Amino acid sequence: PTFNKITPNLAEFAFSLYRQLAHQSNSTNILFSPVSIAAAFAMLSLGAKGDTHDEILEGLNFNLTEIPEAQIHEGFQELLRTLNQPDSQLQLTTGNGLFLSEGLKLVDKFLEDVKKLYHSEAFTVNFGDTEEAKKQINDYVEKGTQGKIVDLVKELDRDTVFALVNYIFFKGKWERPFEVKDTEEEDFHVDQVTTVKVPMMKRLGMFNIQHCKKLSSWVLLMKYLGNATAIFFLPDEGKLQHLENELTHDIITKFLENEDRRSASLHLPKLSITGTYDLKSVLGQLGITKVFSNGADLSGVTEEAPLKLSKAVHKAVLTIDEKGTEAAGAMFLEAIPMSIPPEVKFNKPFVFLIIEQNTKAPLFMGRVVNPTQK
Repeated sequence: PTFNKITPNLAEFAFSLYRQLAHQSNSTNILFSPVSIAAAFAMLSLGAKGDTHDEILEGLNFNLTEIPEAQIHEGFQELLRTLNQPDSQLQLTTGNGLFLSEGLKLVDKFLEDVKKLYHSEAFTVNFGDTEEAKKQINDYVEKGTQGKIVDLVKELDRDTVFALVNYIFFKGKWERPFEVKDTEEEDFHVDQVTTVKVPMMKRLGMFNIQHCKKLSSWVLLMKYLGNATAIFFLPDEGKLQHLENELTHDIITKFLENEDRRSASLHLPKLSITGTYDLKSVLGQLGITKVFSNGADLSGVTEEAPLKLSKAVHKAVLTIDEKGTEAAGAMFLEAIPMSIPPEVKFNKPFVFLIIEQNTKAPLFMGRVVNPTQK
């Protein structure tokens, strides 16, 4: 359906972002969201029609030619249900939210045209006072954040018609339970002049790694204690640009269709990464330009005042650690130090992306380089 058409597209909109995203910085602990962004910025072309329905959609590798409104919006319609199903396996939650202003004449052409099944939440507080406006927006990303991060804005202007926010978050769980006590604090290397004291987890095992070639790296599909599809990517010798470079969907599709075991001493690192960014640097650079700016009717919610999209701003906060001990939280074989080409220590800057076995789209897409940078 979409897990053959719209998911690959989802693994691409995101990818057609990073291939521009590195031109910004370098040491940048990145983390962007392919899923919870498109499923927060594509829901707009639902109601928002005209030129936007193209621009804020086609850029995402789409082309309303051999792929019409159907299978696309129907994509997420499936994509939300057929991802979100009851299981003692995890949670990878997130939400949107549009806090408008009080005193207009709202309609529905684009607002109620975003209601459908994925009923939005359209409000109208007052943007006169920017003090309770920049808090009344920041705290929605507090209900879902529950404690994560909230400041998706701290500065608001009295020229903002209304904006859009999001709040993706996640607690880490996994099938391969690394030791909770056997954590050898070792050092981490960057380019050449560094010695970063990164937390170091470890446990040996016949783990899911089956080293690739046409990119130059050691993957590691460490499945999580349920349906989360983890994909890492450690290079060969401080040679980073290739494994992250050559990457159309088909690539890891092949890696994901395999059950290979390998005798080795795995050694990965403990950490947490807040990959927050304004949806602009690359959005209105890659393609998504108009809507938010002050040069094209982004009306549809009402029929009274020339509307735009103020500060569309997405979220992100991922954690790495040791959570999953429900009654049978075991590392069964913990006495076999078997190993052919082992000691896959993660004392090197890598890059990854965690898909989803249910829908199969890279919801969290980032890396981990210089820890200390904040």
